[PDB]
Amino acid sequence: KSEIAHRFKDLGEEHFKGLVLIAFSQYLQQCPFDEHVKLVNELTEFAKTCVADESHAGCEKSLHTLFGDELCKVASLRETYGDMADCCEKQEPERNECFLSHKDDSPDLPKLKPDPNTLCDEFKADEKKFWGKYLYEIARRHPYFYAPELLYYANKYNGVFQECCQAEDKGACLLPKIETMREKVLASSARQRLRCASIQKFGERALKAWSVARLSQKFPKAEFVEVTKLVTDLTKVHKECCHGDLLECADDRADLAKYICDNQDTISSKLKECCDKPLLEKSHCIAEVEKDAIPENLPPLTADFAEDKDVCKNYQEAKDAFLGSFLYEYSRRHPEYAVSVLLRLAKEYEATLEECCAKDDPHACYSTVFDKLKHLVDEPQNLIKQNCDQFEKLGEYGFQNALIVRYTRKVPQVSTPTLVEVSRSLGKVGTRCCTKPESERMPCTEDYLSLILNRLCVLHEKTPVSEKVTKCCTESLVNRRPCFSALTPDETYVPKAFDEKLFTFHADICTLPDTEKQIKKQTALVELLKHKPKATEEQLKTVMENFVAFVDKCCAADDKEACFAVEGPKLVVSTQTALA
Amino acid sequence: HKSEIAHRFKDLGEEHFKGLVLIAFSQYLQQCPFDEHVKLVNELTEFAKTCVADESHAGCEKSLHTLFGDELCKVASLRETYGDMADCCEKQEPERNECFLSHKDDSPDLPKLKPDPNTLCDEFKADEKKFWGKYLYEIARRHPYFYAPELLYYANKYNGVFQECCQAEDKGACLLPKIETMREKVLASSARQRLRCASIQKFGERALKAWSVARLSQKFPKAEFVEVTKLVTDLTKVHKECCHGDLLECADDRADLAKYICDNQDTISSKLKECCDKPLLEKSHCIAEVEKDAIPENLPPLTADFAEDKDVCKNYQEAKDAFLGSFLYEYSRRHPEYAVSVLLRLAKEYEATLECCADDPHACYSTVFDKLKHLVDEPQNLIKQNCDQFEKLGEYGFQNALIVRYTRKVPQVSTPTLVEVSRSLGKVGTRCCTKPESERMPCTEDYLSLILNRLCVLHEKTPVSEKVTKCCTESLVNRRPCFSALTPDETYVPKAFDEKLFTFHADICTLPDTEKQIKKQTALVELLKHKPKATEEQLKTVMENFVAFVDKCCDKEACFAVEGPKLVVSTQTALA
Ligand SMILES: C[C@@H](C(=O)O)c1cccc(C(=O)c2ccccc2)c1
Ligand SMILES: C[C@@H](C(=O)O)c1cccc(C(=O)c2ccccc2)c1
Ligand SMILES: [Ca+2]
Ligand SMILES: [Ca+2]
Ligand SMILES: [Ca+2]
Ligand SMILES: [Ca+2]
Repeated sequence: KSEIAHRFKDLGEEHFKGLVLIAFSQYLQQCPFDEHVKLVNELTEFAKTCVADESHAGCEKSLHTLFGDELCKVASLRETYGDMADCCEKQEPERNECFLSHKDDSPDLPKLKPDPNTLCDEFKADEKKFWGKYLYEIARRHPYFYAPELLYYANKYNGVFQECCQAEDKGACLLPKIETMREKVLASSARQRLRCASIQKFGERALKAWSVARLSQKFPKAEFVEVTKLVTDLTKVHKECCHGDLLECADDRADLAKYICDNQDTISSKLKECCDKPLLEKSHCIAEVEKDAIPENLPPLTADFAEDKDVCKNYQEAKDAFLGSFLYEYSRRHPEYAVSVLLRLAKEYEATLEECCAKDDPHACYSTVFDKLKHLVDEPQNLIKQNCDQFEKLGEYGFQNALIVRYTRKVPQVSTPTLVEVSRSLGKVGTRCCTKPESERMPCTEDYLSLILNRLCVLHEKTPVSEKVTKCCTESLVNRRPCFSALTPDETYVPKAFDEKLFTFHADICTLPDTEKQIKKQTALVELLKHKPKATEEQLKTVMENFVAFVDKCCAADDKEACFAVEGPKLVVSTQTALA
Repeated sequence: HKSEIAHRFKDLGEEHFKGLVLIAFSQYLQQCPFDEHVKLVNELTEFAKTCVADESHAGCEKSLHTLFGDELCKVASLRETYGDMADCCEKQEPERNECFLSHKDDSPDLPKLKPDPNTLCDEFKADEKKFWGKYLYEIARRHPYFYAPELLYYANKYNGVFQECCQAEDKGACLLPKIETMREKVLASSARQRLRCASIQKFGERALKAWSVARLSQKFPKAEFVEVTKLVTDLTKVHKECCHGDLLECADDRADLAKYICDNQDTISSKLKECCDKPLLEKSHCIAEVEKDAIPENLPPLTADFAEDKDVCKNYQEAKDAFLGSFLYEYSRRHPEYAVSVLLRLAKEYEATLECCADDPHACYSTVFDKLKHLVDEPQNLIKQNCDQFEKLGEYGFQNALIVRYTRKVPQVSTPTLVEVSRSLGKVGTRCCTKPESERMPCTEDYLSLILNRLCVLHEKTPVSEKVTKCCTESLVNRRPCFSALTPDETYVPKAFDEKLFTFHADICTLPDTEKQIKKQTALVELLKHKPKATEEQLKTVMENFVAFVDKCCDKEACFAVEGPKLVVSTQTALA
């Protein structure tokens, strides 16, 4: 009768406290760590009270009710967060959707530069708080981070500091490990955000479809009804995470991990290795598991979904069940496809049935449906065949630079900091993907774009300025990459007026770290194309060069500032000659 | 009435009271977080209020050290953070406080602070006072001997720069110049107070007293010696109290002195009226840096009263310090141009000379006045050679020259001290050498005593060189000559070669400009430790070849990676 007692019992105090802490850090992103801790314990103490006495006053409230009551006691709330304190005026579930809406997906908080020595002492100073501070720093930065998975990563973090803090040159031991891990974490955020976006913007069934695709690939051996059960459970888990119900999300995720291990036979043979780890490690392992072998001799899809005479009758009888079935069959025997394409394929199959089952001889129309699809599979490979195999010549950094011009021309109205962050990430696919077996590029890249493109839609949808982008993001989820790739620059676009401040540079530029410097450098490329929408392709190879030669002189010459002072106006006036 | 904490709370009013208390904690517990110290200021501030209501309430009669220290001893994280410092709680006052003082870090190795005008302007308008307190905290924790009342004043100026400049468009361009100039005034100010503190601690009260007789007699040459004696004792008490952590009383006593001074401008100075009409902190600041009043018209020659006279040794033996002060009084009022360091040096000899009045005293001590003014003319050459030295090389080149000279003198000294010191010396070139040549000698004499003190104070903790200890401990007045006299000593056995010292990374390119120099000057230091007898011409070849390294590389990882080992072996061939 007490949701909070139940969750404290099911998860135990340590995890309970971490999740609860993750919750605050994700709602109240600009609040300080020591405060949120203050808020975690009393809620923990309170939870202890209702497990002792479950009929005590208030332990029968929902966790949203109880958690939200805490947020609404935050002294600095309207002062720190403003309009968010309006949320406190509402009733559940409205209060919580209001709070959710104020989650900053671009909290513009300070990048964490880790000094191995100053960190390792804190680690040994206090382990558990070290772990907590980790949960906090990542969650505030990714307000939709998959919670139980964040706990897993905090654990992994300590072990890296646990086992690399007894060294001489710690720093040489650490940085590589923590750089690799934070890459995994970035990805993990991007995925969960996509799962969140599908639900909010395309409804539950969009995410179900996605889950069907993923699981049917990994467990091609399992029966469709088995796969369905995993889908609803897993969807509920994500629906819960994406709504802030972290304790319930975590608890349910654990319950799902068990069911899966308890039923390996009907599901997969590659499970035997995961289902023998501790809970967090187990679930991560299950999520990353290798796909099982496809079953032996199976009827072609054409049989049950095209040639058969009763498809419209079967489809009309239970549309979603029937479509899920199609997605099941298609995916289990095609691990090579990206789940993104599979959805694209099923979305198509649905539209034709809608069309054809309405015509006079519906079977005449649909019999050919596998002729339209078998093309949708071919469309993507080419768009992989011109680029990563474009990519080798330019290399990565060059490639990103190639992309900024292309996308900026596509959608110039987009905020610069967005184009930069995005454009960078698209280029990073090559190092990410195109090194892979040429066979598995397509799932990898189509799967990464769906992540990067989502990031774009989520940044844009708040401060919306470009209709083409709204169109591509909003129209469909499966077709976002096609909608965006299909984009062309509009001669309607009126070029951005010149602002010296954009093209002016200071000694700070040299005193920058290597990467951020690129962004500060890449930002300017962005501004030019906004300024000169119809610029050409080779002067850029010269205009950047005078620039790369510019920064070197100044970073070289003695008076670190003076060159910038006199050199700087020169490049603009030269490059402003070359503007035509 | 019988409660010191009531007494100070009434005398200063709550706002100064709270800042000063925060300064104290911030100076004792330098590595503790700002909000923690805040919690401690209030608890003590509420308690303080209780004793003004009821002065007979329990504990209101305890000393401030009892009360402040009892608070230091409730900190849960004290031994974990500070180690032996938690031993201090086991002691009784006054031993507990002398123990806490001993753990004050003069080199707290805290993060250099880069102010981002947006982030700061956000904080400032957000909350004025916590912004104000946070300044007090960051400065105090970095200078645990900072002159407290003066620190409050600077907090005020900090906020005023933010009342302005933040209501602006390009905030950063309005701000950065202002906070940067002030950051110099504060740094200087710290070095001074660190000096006044060290004089007392290591040379006693009268040492601090002699300076003051000089400093004040210059400023108020109109005042009679007795008035000055009155000011001197008052002011010495002020600094003794600050230097001992007795901040509330320091502030309270300083104010009272500022008041007294305004009430007697007539008997003291004509240049006071512009100060004596400001708010309290500003007033005190202004009085301190006020312009020297004009010397009165025609007064007796010095030779007259201190030599030709028949009772010079006998009057002297009757009251040594008083008579010696009179000398310091009289000599100083008529030499506004001289450096206080020089006047003490002069007084120090005259004392050394006075110690000859021991068969026919009148005969020996008649020639003393030609000996002194030799001491004034002595310094002048090392100012031309250094200022002409500096003029040629520029600052940065000059600092590098200094780094080499001193690394030669005292190789055992820690690398970071040598670097920190030489730099500040080089800035003397820019600080003084620009002035009209007539007045170059005093200004240069004045900053050195500050910088040289900073060396003794850093070394005095982890003492590794017999040479500096001798000079730091010998005398306060003669520290400047002492150091000049030492020459690199063949006793020194060169430091074994360590590649870790001379390897370079891409960070060297990405550094702010200031650290950039420090990493190189650091590298330069370590070389002379390795090769003491390198020559005055090879090094510029090593530096020429060296700056001819970063230019190529500044890969980014691979060249440094191979270039660096190449340069190491180059400098290692031509090293002889
Ligand atoms: C999104 C991620 C997850 O939310 O964990 C995922 C992806 C693919 C398969 C599974 C899965 O089957 C699973 C179920 C229970 C616990 C762990 C993994 C999970
Ligand atoms: C050390 C500094 C100071 O302690 O402020 C200083 C220098 C010179 C003169 C005075 C002074 O006479 C004074 C007295 C009362 C309040 C303010 C200044 C003070
Ligand atoms: Ca933002
Ligand atoms: Ca429920
Ligand atoms: Ca130190
Ligand atoms: Ca006292």
